[PDB]
Amino acid sequence: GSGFLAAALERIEKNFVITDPRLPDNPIIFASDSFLQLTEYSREEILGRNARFLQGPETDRATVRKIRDAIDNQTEVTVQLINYTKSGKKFWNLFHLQPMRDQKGDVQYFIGVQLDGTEHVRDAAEREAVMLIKKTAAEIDAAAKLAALKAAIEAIIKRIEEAEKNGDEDKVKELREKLDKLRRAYLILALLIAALKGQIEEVRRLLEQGADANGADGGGTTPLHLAATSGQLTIVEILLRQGADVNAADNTGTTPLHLAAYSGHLEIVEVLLKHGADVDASDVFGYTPLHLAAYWGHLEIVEVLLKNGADVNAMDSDGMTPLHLAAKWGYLEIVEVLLKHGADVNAQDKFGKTPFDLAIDNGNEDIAEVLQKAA
Ligand SMILES: Cc1cc2nc3c(=O)[nH]c(=O)nc-3n(C[C@H](O)[C@H](O)[C@H](O)COP(=O)(O)O)c2cc1C
Ligand SMILES: [Mg+2]
Repeated sequence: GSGFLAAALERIEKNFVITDPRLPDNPIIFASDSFLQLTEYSREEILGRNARFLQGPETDRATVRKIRDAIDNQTEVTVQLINYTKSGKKFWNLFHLQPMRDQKGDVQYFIGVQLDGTEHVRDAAEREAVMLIKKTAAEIDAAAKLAALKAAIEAIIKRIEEAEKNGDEDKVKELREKLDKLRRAYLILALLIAALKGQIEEVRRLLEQGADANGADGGGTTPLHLAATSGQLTIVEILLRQGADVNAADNTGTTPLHLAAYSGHLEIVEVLLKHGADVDASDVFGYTPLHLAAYWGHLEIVEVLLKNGADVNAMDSDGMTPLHLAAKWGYLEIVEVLLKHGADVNAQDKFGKTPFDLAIDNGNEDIAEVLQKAA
């Protein structure tokens, strides 16, 4: 167990567990009440155990290895697998692993969100749920991050009272300069969470009280990046009125407009471009918002992005255009709309591949046909 996490994450009420990778076998150190309900095991029967108890016979051993690979490689993963309750009642798990990292970027804990379904969901319904569990794990991370900052404040306030009572002014002078940075950072994260959760009055209040509208976490995330990812037009507009940088880039070169194209929030994209967003801004991998629109199945956003200056033949780090990503993931309607707006069918990726090659390689037999016909 762990009393620190217990306090911060007690209000979430979604199925999730936190595990300690520093202890043998990554045991569960916190389990939500919703998880406890879903699985039927008590908190005592769960804590200190590796979460593989939920596994059973109809559980795809190949999908389980995808999770071992993600834990081992310390990356996030979203999979769908059959899980079993304490009783033996089978149920579908849309599972999301997310490493909890510190400011130096090192893993501290693992977050595991579970979304119970009666059947293996697919296509737009899978994408709708995957976006939602990703947003849940993002909030569990921020809830712990804020709780950690609150704790540091109460701790230095405690040290301040002792040093004041000890006479020692040199210590108080020195402690107050550290507190003045914890307070500084607390409001930066308070505003980052307010945009993420869509709390319009919290956003106005913090900015009204002095919060920097461009204050970013250690990773480069500004409130405008989180408001864009969430689908909060009002907060976006409030942040842009209060002079926020519409072309801000995080440690990964991602701009609010990349996150708006990835999340499928059409209205936000239009407002960001209406305020000076670079339609051809490229992240560390070379993806422009057009590449993110194409890979994620956002039909509507591509038509708007191209109308503002998007290069329909943009090359990511592996020489792939939007016309490539459309055919690899088998989104039929997307390849048609992309090719319509003059996209190169004979475009050379790193392996010299063209849309048709990545369509026959991935089994998409309809797509590969509306490529040799549509050429
Ligand atoms: C935070 C966290 C939550 C987990 N939740 C589940 C879960 O809901 N269901 C499941 O079957 N495995 C879950 N796992 C994965 C397993 O614990 C384990 O990593 C997996 O079975 C692969 O490793 P193994 O082959 O040693 O079992 C979770 C792991 C972590 C890190
Ligand atoms: Mg494990």
